[PDB]
Amino acid sequence: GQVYTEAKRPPGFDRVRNAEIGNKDFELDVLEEAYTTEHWLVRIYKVKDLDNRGLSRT
Amino acid sequence: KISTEVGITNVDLSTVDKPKTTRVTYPAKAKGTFIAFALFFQLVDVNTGAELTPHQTFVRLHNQKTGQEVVFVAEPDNKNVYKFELDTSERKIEFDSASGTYTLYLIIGDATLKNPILWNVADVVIKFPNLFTPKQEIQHLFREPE
Amino acid sequence: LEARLAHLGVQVKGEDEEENNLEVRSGRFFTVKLPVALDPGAKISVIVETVYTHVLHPYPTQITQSEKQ
Amino acid sequence: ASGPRTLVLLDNLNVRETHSLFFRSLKDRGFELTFKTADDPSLSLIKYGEFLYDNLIIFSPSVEDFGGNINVETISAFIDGGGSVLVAASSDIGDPLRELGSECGIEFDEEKTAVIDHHNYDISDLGQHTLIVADTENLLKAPTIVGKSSLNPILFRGVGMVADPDNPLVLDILTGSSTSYSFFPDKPITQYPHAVGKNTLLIAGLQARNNARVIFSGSLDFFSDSFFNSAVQKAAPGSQRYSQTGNYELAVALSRWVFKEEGVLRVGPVSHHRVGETAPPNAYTVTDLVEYSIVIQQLSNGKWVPFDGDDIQLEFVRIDPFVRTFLKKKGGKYSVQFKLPDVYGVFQFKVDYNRLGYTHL
Ligand SMILES: *[C@@H]1O[C@H](CO)[C@@H](O[C@@H]2O[C@H](CO)[C@@H](O[C@@H]3O[C@H](CO[C@H]4O[C@H](CO[C@H]5O[C@H](CO)[C@@H](O)[C@H](O)[C@@H]5O)[C@@H](O)[C@H](O)[C@@H]4O)[C@@H](O)[C@H](O[C@H]4O[C@H](CO)[C@@H](O)[C@H](O)[C@@H]4O[C@H]4O[C@H](CO)[C@@H](O)[C@H](O)[C@@H]4O[C@H]4O[C@H](CO)[C@@H](O)[C@H](O)[C@@H]4O)[C@@H]3O)[C@H](O)[C@H]2NC(C)=O)[C@H](O)[C@H]1NC(C)=O
Repeated sequence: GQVYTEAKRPPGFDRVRNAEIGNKDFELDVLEEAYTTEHWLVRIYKVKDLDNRGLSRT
Repeated sequence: KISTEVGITNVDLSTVDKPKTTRVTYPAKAKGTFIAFALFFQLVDVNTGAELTPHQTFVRLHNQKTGQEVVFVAEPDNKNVYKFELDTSERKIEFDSASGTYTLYLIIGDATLKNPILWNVADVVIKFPNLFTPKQEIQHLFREPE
Repeated sequence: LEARLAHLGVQVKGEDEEENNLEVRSGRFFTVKLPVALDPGAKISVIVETVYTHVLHPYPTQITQSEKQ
Repeated sequence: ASGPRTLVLLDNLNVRETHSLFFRSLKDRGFELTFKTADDPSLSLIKYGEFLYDNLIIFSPSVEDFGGNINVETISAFIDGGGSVLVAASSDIGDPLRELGSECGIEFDEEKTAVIDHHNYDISDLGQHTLIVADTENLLKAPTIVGKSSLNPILFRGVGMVADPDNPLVLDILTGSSTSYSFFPDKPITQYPHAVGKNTLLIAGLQARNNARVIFSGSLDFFSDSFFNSAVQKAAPGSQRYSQTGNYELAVALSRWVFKEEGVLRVGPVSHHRVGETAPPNAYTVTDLVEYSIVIQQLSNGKWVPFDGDDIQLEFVRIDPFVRTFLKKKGGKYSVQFKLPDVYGVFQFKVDYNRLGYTHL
C-alpha cells in the first residue's frame, strides 16, 4: 500500500480488482521476505525457524 | 518493633449449604469431613486485646495425591474477621482437577510477630465437575501375505 | 601471497617486455633475463608489475541490504 | 565448549573485592576476565559483526544505561549467537534487567520487592525476614546443572521471579519454600502477589534451541564472599546449625554448567546401510533390513570421551514415527538394525536426545 501502480489512483491501488487495499501496513510474523521479482509477479517468502529463546512468536 | 504471639480466637469451619457450623481451637486438627465452604477467622494479639492484621494471611489447599498446591489470599471484612469461601462452581481455572481429599493448611506470617503458624485445620472435599522422559516404543505392524 | 599470484610481468622503461622464467632455488623466485647486460655502475629501470587475486576479504561477513562492504 | 574470554559488568569496581572467592574460582579454569564498569562508555559486546567476548556475566543491579553497544536487543543477538549470559539482581533490578528477563520468558518481580519467608529465615537476617534459607529438598535434582555431591542449605537474599508457563525450555534450578510469596517488604497485600507459592524460582535458568545456556540468578548477594564463608541456622527453635553454608559447591557447579564445561554432547558421523554392505545405497527397497550407527561424545573436562548413552531412541518417521527403537551401544557406536516399514516414500532417521541438564541432539 505504498507503490503507485496507476497514474491517477490512490497509492496502493490494485489493477486486477480495481480496488484499494484494506490492510495498508502490517508485518509478517513468521514469513520474512526472501525475493520479490521486478514486476511483483511472483513473491517468494521463507518460513522462519523456531525462536531461539523459545518465545511464543516466530 | 515489638513482637507478640499471633493468637487465634475461633477457627469456625462452616460448610456451604447449596448451614451447620463447627468450631475448633488453634492446636486442634478439626475432626470430620467437609464437602463443598467458607471458614471464619479471628486473629487477635496476646498480652493486650488487639486484633492485628498480619502481613501474610493465606489459606493453602494441598493435593496429596497429585502434589499441586493452590494458595488463596484472605481479605479482612468490615467486622475485622477474615472469611475464606470456596464457591465449588467458580474458579474453574484455579481448580482444574477435582481431588476427593485436600489438605487445608493455614499460613500466617508477619514481619513483627514471633509465631509463624502452618498447622492444617481439616480436610476438604471438592466435586465441582513429560517431553524429557523417553517416549513409548512404536513397532510397525507388517502386512500379511495372502 | 605466494599461493595467490596472477599474471606477473616485468618491463623496461620504453617499449619493451621481458621473459620471467619460473624456477625454485622458498617462495618460487622468478628469474628475469635483462635484455642488455649491465656492467658495474649501470642502472636499469625495471617496472615490475604484479596482480594479486582473492586477497581482499570483507571484514563484516554478513552485511544487511543497505550497508557498505 | 566456548572461549575463555569473558566480560563482566560491575555496578562499581569495588565488587571484585567483595566478590573475591567466586571470581578466583572462575579464574581457576583459565578464563580471561575483563571487568567493565556498568556505565562505561566504551562497552562493546559486538564489533564489525563478530562477538569479542564469548561469555557474558552481569553482576550489576541498579542499572538503566548499559553503555555504547550493550542493549537488550544486542544481548538477545548475543544469546542467539551462542553466548552464555549470567545475571544477578538484589532489590535494585532496573528496567533493562526486567526487559532482558522478559525476553527469555522469566517475569522478574517489581523493583522494590524481595522474596520473604517467616518459617525459614536464618538468625543472620538482622531486620525483615528476607534472608531466605533455601533447603536442598526443593531443587532441580539433576546431575549436571546442580552437581552430584550433597549440599547444605543455601542462603539467598534477593528478588524472586516466576517462569512463564509458555516456555518449555525454562527449567527451575531452585524453588522457594511453600511459604515464600515475594512481595513488598512493608506494605499490605490487597491483590494476588507475584509467585505467591512454590513458583518463586530464584535460580531459574534457560536452555536455548541452539544450546545457549542462560542462568537468571535471583540474588547477587548469593555470590557474596560473606555468604560463602558464613554459618547457617534457621530461626525456627532448635533447628540444626551447620558450620558451613554449602553455597560454594552450588555456585561452582552452576558456573561450570553455564560455561559448557560440565555437560555437552556432540554428534559425530552417522552411517546407515544394508546389513552386509559398506556404503549407503540410494533408495532402500521396501522390507529391507537397515543398520544405523551414530557415535556420541560427552566432553568430560575436554577429553571428548564416548557418552554412556543408556537410553537413546532412534525414530524412523515420515510425518509421524513409523518405528521407534533403542540404539544399542557396541564399540563406541550406537547401532540398531531393523526391517524397513512396508510403507514406501521418503523417511527420516531422526535421533533426538533431549534430556534435562544436557545438550540437545
Ligand atoms: C495423503 O496425505 C495424507 C496427509 O498426510 C495422508 O494421511 C495421513 O496418514 C497418516 C498415516 O496413514 C495419518 O497418521 C495416522 O493418524 C491416525 C489417526 O489420527 C490419530 O490422531 C490422534 C493423535 O493425534 C496426535 O497425537 C500425538 C499427540 O502429541 C502426536 O504425537 C501424533 O503425531 C498425533 O498428531 C489420536 O488420538 C486419534 O485417536 C487418531 O488415532 C493414527 O491412528 C495413526 O497412528 C498410528 O500410526 C502411527 C504411524 O503410522 C504410529 O506412530 C501410531 O502409534 C499408530 O501406530 C499404530 O498403527 C501402526 C500401523 O499403522 C502400528 O504399527 C502401531 O503398532 C500402532 O498399532 C496399534 O493400533 C492398532 C490399531 O490402530 C492395533 O491393531 C495395534 O495392535 C496397535 O495397538 C497415525 O498417526 C495422518 O493423520 C494422515 N493425515 C491427516 C491429515 O489425517 C495419507 O496417508 C496420504 N495418502 C496416502 C495414500 O499415503
